[PDB]
Amino acid sequence: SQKNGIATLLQAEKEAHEIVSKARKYRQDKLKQAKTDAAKEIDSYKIQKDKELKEF
Amino acid sequence: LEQILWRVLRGNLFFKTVEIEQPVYDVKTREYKHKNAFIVFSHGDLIIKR
Repeated sequence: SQKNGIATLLQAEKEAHEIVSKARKYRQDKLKQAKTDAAKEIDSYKIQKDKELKEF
Repeated sequence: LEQILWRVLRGNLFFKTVEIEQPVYDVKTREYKHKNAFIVFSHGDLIIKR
């Protein structure tokens, strides 16, 4: 059972490493989301300028 | 094969030897010899290729 359990544990460690890689990919997606949030923050000033342009 | 593996791949690499019930004929050897499974698992693509 030691060798078979070791092989199963190696497969499980591979799965955990894949999960860590997926978490890194999700972190990249969150970075893209932060970029989109910064875009929304810029668009707030864009709307402010459009109001000011319409203010004139 | 196991000794060569533990020497060249000095790191830890598990093995899953399993015995074959009946011999299987070989092409060059022209004979049937008792065989065993060579299942092995390790990390690293270069290690797998080696």
